[PDB]
This record gives sequence, structure tokens and C-alpha cells, in this order.
Amino acid sequence: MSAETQMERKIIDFLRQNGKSIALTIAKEIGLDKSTVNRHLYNLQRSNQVFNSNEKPPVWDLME
Repeated sequence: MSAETQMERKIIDFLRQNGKSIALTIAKEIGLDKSTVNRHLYNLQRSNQVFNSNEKPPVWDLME
């Protein structure tokens, strides 16, 4: 407990800043693989930090 889950949230936040979207974009944003993205979003998902959010295309973005 220090800043573990913070990593997940920071990478999507970068994405968030260019344009939150699906996991496929996140992968391009950070130059990582989509499976990598999946693990990160999965953490935040269950944590109710990240989920699909409010818009018409169910965004992988957050409310924070």
C-alpha cells in the first residue's frame, strides 16, 4: 500500500488526456500491449475506479 494501483490510473490518465477510449487505444497511447492494458483496467474496474462510463460508446475511462 503505497502507489500500486496508481500506476494503472496514471497510464489511463495519460490516455484520458489524449482521448479516453477502449483498451485498444490505451495500448497505442502507452505503446504497450493490449493485455497489459487489460490487466491494468481490470484492477481499476473491480476497484470501481475505472469502468465503462456514461457515454454512448461505453468508455473505458473513469469518474475521477
